[PDB]
Amino acid sequence: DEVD
Amino acid sequence: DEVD
Amino acid sequence: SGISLDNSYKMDYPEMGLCIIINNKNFHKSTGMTSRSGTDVDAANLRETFRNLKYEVRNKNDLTREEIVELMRDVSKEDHSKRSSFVCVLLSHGEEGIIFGTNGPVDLKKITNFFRGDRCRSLTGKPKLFIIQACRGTELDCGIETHKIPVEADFLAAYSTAPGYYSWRNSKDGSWFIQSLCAMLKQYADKLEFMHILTRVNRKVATEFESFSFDATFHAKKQIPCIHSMLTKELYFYHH
Amino acid sequence: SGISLDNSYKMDYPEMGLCIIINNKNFHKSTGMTSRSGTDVDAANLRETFRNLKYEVRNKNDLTREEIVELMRDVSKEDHSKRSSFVCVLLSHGEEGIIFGTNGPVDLKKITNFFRGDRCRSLTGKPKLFIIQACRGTELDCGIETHKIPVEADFLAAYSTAPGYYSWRNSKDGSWFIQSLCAMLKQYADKLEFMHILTRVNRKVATEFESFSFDATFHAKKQIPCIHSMLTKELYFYHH
Repeated sequence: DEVD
Repeated sequence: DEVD
Repeated sequence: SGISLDNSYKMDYPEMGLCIIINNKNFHKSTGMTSRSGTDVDAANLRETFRNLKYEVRNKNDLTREEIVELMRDVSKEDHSKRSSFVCVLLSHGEEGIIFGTNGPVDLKKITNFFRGDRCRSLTGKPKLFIIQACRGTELDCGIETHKIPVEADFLAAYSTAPGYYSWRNSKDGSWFIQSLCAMLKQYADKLEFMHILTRVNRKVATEFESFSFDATFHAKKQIPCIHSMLTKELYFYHH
Repeated sequence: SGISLDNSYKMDYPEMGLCIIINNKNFHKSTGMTSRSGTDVDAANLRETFRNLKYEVRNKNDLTREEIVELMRDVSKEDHSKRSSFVCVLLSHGEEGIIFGTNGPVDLKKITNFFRGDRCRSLTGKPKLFIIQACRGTELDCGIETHKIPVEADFLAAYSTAPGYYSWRNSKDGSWFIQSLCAMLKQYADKLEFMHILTRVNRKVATEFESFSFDATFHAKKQIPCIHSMLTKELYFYHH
């Protein structure tokens, strides 16, 4: 999981 | 007609 | 029992819930904000409309920014366990992100935060509806001739106007948006899902209203409301 | 003929319309923006999903801010007379109001303005859909354990996340929102009105996803998408  |  | 579906909010609690109407008409003279003629027509229409939907309506008039925050805090600390939903209607001057108490502004985000999934547990999982008649800026629409859930889940903000834009209020008839909203709730609350009702409101405001002004800058302008939905289910005001 | 109703957009033009997919994965090193692993999974899912809805899909990869603006300008100047709708999907880094080209940001408002009722006349009165997978800020949701028409009319912005919040993308699976959107379009595009589809997407993202991180700050977080509707009619991707 990564943030944009 | 008036604006809020 | 037989096959079940849960695509729609449970709306058959003993109570529909509170409908809080904040009607700000007269502002402290030091703010320089004009009196909002026609807003009482709006407040009365909303009261009757939500009364017929079996909401426990509470009308509040001319609240300071402090009174607005205290009210929201207090209401968020009530026990809503036996209530299906929560509704708050804001009638005031405004700007993007903001609505005005009689003596200064209140952050909209601050108001809704009281009812967050983690901060008002008896409304967790229930629809929290905020209906906002207020400007969101000073743009005019010229028209064209034709485990866990998120704490921000289950909110809906029904804005009278597009982000960045003025919102229009008629001093005799009430605001375009609230006029239209009550009409569509009266006609369709026993027939349509709430997004489809609000879509009818969008069309009514967009098609049936156009400003008349002696001022060329403010004449012949249009308005489109904006539905801001973070709901996770369909919402019907009636139940089986 | 018999009684007619027009509560829904006309979707039986010869063409459904364009689906423009802007897939920004790799950014100029001077921007300091990370590569968006998993976005190709998103772009491929969207292409297939909208292909099956009979959109003319155009995928674009790694566009500069200048290329994004030029593309939108050019597409808005095509003749959309024979098309029912317009769809643009944006996959990138972002902030509130903004999406990033590979070399810097583009104002979302600037992008949508090309397709305004008065500026793209062959889309006037037709639904203009903008689907946005991008951050809107840096907040994390901690969750809780359970005559004329307006020129801004007929727009819909389907945001991956709430205003002010990060949006989550899985490097293997694709983004939570696009994953969920394609699944719900595949399952319900021949059954449900579009707001009801997007509401299912809200529930899927809100319930089925939760971040896993070795970083306590970013661990166990939730997301709720946000439907921004200025549509004036119901939208069904099928027709009778």
